[PDB]
Amino acid sequence: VKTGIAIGLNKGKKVTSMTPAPKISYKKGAASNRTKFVRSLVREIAGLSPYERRLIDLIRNSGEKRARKVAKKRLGSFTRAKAKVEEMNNIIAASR
Amino acid sequence: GAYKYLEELQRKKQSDVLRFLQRVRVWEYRQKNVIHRAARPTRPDKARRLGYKAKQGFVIYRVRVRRGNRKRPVPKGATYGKPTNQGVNELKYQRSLRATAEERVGRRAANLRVLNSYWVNQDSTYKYFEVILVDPQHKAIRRDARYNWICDPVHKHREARGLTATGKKSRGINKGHKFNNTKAGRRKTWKRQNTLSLWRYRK
Amino acid sequence: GMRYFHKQQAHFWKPVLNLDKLWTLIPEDKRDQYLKSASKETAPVIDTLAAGYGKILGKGRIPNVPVIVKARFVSKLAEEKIRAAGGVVELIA
Amino acid sequence: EKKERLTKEAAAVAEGKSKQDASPKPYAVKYGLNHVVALIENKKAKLVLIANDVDPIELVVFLPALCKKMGVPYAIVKGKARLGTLVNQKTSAVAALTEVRAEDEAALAKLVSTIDANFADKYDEVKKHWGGGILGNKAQAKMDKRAK
Amino acid sequence: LKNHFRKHWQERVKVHFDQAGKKVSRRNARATRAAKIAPRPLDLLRPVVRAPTVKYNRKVRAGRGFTLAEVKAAGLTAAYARTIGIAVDHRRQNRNQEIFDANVQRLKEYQSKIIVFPRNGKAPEAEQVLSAAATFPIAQPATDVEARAVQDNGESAFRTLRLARSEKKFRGIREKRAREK
RNA sequence: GUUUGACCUCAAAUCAGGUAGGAGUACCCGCUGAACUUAAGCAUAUCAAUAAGCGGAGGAAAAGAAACCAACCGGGAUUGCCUUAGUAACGGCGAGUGAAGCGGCAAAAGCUCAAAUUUGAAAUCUGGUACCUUCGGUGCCCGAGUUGUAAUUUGGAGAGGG
RNA sequence: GUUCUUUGUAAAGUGCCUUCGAAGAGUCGAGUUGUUUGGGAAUGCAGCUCUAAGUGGGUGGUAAAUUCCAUCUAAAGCUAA
Repeated sequence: VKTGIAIGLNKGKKVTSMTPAPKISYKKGAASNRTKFVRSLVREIAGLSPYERRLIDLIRNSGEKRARKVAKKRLGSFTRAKAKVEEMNNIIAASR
Repeated sequence: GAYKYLEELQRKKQSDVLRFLQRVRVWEYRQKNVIHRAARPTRPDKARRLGYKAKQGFVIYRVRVRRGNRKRPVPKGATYGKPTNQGVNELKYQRSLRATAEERVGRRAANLRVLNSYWVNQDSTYKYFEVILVDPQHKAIRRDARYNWICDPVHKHREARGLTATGKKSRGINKGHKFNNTKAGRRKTWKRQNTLSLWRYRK
Repeated sequence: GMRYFHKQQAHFWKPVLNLDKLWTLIPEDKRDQYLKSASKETAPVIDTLAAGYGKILGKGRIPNVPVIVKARFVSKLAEEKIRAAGGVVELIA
Repeated sequence: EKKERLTKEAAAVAEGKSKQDASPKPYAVKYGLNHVVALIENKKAKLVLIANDVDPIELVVFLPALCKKMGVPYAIVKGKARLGTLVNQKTSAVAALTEVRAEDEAALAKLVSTIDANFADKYDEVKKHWGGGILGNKAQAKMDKRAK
Repeated sequence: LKNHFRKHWQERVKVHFDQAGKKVSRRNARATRAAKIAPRPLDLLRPVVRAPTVKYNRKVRAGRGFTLAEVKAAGLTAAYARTIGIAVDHRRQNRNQEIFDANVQRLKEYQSKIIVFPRNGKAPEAEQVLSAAATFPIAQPATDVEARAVQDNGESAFRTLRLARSEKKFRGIREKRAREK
């Protein structure tokens, strides 16, 4: 909430408020039941890629840190490496 | 629907089934010619979303393009100027191979208009694209108002002028502070702002 | 010196108005009556932002009449000089 | 048949007293790929036939696993033209059947049991066990002689 | 001290002799559009909106189009509004009740002032007005009255601004201290 | 049945009907790409993202209804003008180069597909042919098409059931 | 204006509840090379290699890690002044 001055943590002039509506191009990419089903089945068919096969071995042997590093290098970024390693951890904990 | 499964499966390119299919189809395409008519799309979902419709007047051409950098065809690699140009095998050809393929296919089929194109396969030597084309003399497309715009004459050699998606990307046409030098045309903006505007009553 | 990438001169828009003028913003019709009527219960409010002024400064003397000044920024001496006459400074955004 | 059904419908409904009672409930095969994949995931299908020969095999590679998961009796049939024959097309690439007359319910059930026992229960292992390690006859003779 | 004339600038020189003729052709185009559009204004009703950019937020200003919430509150639909002569902007969102009510009353006044002809026929003659912008001008809202009672409390706004600045500057340090607690 | 056919793929015809080329190229869309000159001589640099060369269109072209600007009490497709500004910034920090948001204005216009089972009825479409009131309509017959043609839906929303 | 045809009980708009709400991949993105830009620990493009996700993704003009926030919805398309 505003303060009514030109500086500070919450600066600016006070207007009443409105919460107009939730837009539908904000819940984009959210997982639907169809997407979940299709993607689970396609994983069951196609299986693993070679770097994923390496990752599942290296999490068991080497720990998650080497997995995060090599996944950051094979992919682009650490943000994606984290999620890939979490995916592989879940695959391992499920199949095992 | 099956197109969703096709999409999610074609995203998994390094799996065994897809690398097998790749290894077979690349050999087939390499035994065939460089440009050749495809009876049907290898990728119906991709063609469908790019604008193909399984009816008369929609055409698919498979095309092959050599890979690598651009070489300047001066005799004996000599440029006859300042040395700062660069090593000669390190030039990159701002237009993409997809655009090259589109333009060669449109030159072979000049009666058709190039709607779009998409990657199918590649090798060390060659890349492979499927190009979607339209017949504007066909009555089914002269009618059917969703595609009667391709029949107007401002859509001649879209691929040669850079109006397909790869052309827009290679020109750098998008909105933002990043595409400031090329948003309405690089040369247009250059001619606009390297221009001395002088009014009657001088400012 | 140091650098500033993507400088834009709207973050820095902050024109100044010394205390000496401070009644030009009141129209002439109204000015002389408010001067003679040094009423503390009823004083003329001066919006400086609508006039196009961000900060107020204290270069000179005003009379001892009350006045309500609305501004985003002020100086210590300006607030002092207005409070002397018996005017408050209301802050805005 | 559609034309005669339509003229009979117009004759009975437009002038007479009925709405859809003219043409009865029809029973037929379902033959569209998307339509059949949508019939599955609602579990209306009692039988599915999948052509072995399809251009883009990726159109159909997912179908057996999907039928298994949703609990459908599938079969892989030799010939898509053989399906086009029974559905008045040149090709179909699938065929399905979700309901039948009572006269044929028992035949359908026996056929599904036959298909299960002969196709799936015989080939349930096939998700493993790669194929295609065969050689030409000259290379085979070379290997044989080098072995012995 | 910096004159950019090392290029072939003499090729790219535009002199605006065409000023007057362009003005004339613009006027003629407006007249022809008016004849083609005869009973209607040549301008769509635009809303009032508050400008961004602190330099300009004091001012209110004319926008592109009304919101769908404003249109529904007024009590008609977007398509019918676009046919009636109202601009609509699907991407503007309403976070201010003042602006909301202002544009709602704008739409109400427009609806009351206009006269719509039926599709079938009559078409009574109406003596066009050319400027909805002039008919429904933008109004700067009134902040406060001219004169008012003084009320002083003794916190000296200078010190108030200084304390705001200081808490903004030293927020994070105190948070990390209370974390270490 | 070592027969008779269906499909797929690839061909042929002076097959029926159409279509591309070339010219012009002031303006427009891309590609490719110098040096003279100016910097002391000069490799960076500048001349210049220019000239020459190539491909491709129209009466305008291109762009265009946000994977935008912003940090405001928030604005709201694109294009062009005034201004922002010879500024922020770049540079042997030298010669020199060099934008953009905001604001005022001109003109104003919004929309479409894929991804959804019609599944109680491929409802869709080209061509051939006979008539007609012929920039087309009706009927009939080959065909395209279920490896998906119509209606319905496009994120601002929207659909199904009630 | 004046007739011709009322097409249709065929399409469209609107209120409340309920279950849903599919949204584009050798693509985004990252590394390197060349080129370009005012774009500065790298503005755009192209070539080679690597290669994703779905409460996700892009941007937020100082390179990273951590916690938040704001704003849009790409990789398909048409359109007068």
